[PDB]
Amino acid sequence: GDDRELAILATAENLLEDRPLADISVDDLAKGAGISRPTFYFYFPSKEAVLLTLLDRVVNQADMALQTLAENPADTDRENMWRTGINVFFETFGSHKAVTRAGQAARATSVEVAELWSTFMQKWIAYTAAVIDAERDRGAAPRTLPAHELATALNLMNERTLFASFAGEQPSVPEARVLDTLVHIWVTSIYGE
Amino acid sequence: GDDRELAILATAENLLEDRPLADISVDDLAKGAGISRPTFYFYFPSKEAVLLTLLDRVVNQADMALQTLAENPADTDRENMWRTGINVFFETFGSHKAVTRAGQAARATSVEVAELWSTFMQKWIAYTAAVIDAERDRGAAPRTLPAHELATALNLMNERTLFASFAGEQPSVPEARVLDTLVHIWVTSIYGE
Ligand SMILES: O=C(NC[C@@H]1CCOC1)N1CCCC1
Ligand SMILES: O=C(NC[C@@H]1CCOC1)N1CCCC1
Repeated sequence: GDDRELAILATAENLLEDRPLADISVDDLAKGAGISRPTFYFYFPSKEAVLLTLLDRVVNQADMALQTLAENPADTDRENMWRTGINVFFETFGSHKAVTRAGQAARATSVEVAELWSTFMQKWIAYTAAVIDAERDRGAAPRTLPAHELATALNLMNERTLFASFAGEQPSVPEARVLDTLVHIWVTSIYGE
Repeated sequence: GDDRELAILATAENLLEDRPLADISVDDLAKGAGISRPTFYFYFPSKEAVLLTLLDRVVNQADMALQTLAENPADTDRENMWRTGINVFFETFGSHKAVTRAGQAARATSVEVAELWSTFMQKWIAYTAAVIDAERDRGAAPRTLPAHELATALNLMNERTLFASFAGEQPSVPEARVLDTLVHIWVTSIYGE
């Protein structure tokens, strides 16, 4: 039951490492999961819904990891605290590059994937502004830009920069340099007067 | 000749303000330009090539404006110099929102649009790193991150942030705040130790 479902999700993730969603048929997903086509439709309405679930799981795994961090402050300086938080997204999306890339391309065409991404980005930007506000309240960061607008651009930068790096786009920051790069932009823009 | 061509480009830009490229037919472009369908095919191989030309013109207009600025230093402080440079992209792409949005969505599917965007982004990132390097050489900015990687993330941030603002995406920086927002990120990340 949940096993036939996981089989179908695991096949689509393995297949997405090789071709885009358009070059993958329901029969490919069925065959790979060891089931027939009509049995597939019992678990998912379409291959698009398969992607939606995969992205849902990846986005929830990132969100849960960040919530864990939030309730368990790392005992370290400010720069390292932002690094560990950004690293949650670098490791989680960077461990699922194929879903990340397919999820990103599906935003243009799927309302559900567009709204999932948007809900979570709003949540992650609100958390980022809450932390900047705490930092200003404590006297550790200066009152420069509106925190929420600062948070928005910094989260958009990470979405675009992480994802260009993972896809190996031309241009992009190499993946072994993107964490340092982004932490520097964050710390100087949050703390710089 | 060049007039029938401009008519077709002007119709596609006006139509793209209302629906996406998929909801626009060659007959719509022809009718709007006052020509037949076979006459259309004489000037463009497809409606996709129409978009490619429109984006080409917008990208070249931005690049030319920036080159003008480069050969005509504005007599002002560092923050205002970055502001005027980013403003070239805010005004040029912000005066062509429909083409910008359609050009962006076409990157997923059109190799030509993907390579146009990439060539120009490489050029704009190289210029940005050349300027950061000049700034460090003169003793005005500290030697922090590799300039070219810094330039890459800052240009990716602007592409994503400008474009979310222009499309009114949820989340996005409001369009009357995005220039200030980005200049602050740039100046603190370039000059901050
Ligand atoms: O790096 C990111 N954000 C890291 C921020 C730092 C702490 O919470 C969010 N993101 C947000 C969407 C894709 C990548
Ligand atoms: O804001 C941008 N760049 C501004 C930089 C500042 C000076 O030259 C480039 N971009 C680059 C692509 C889309 C928007």
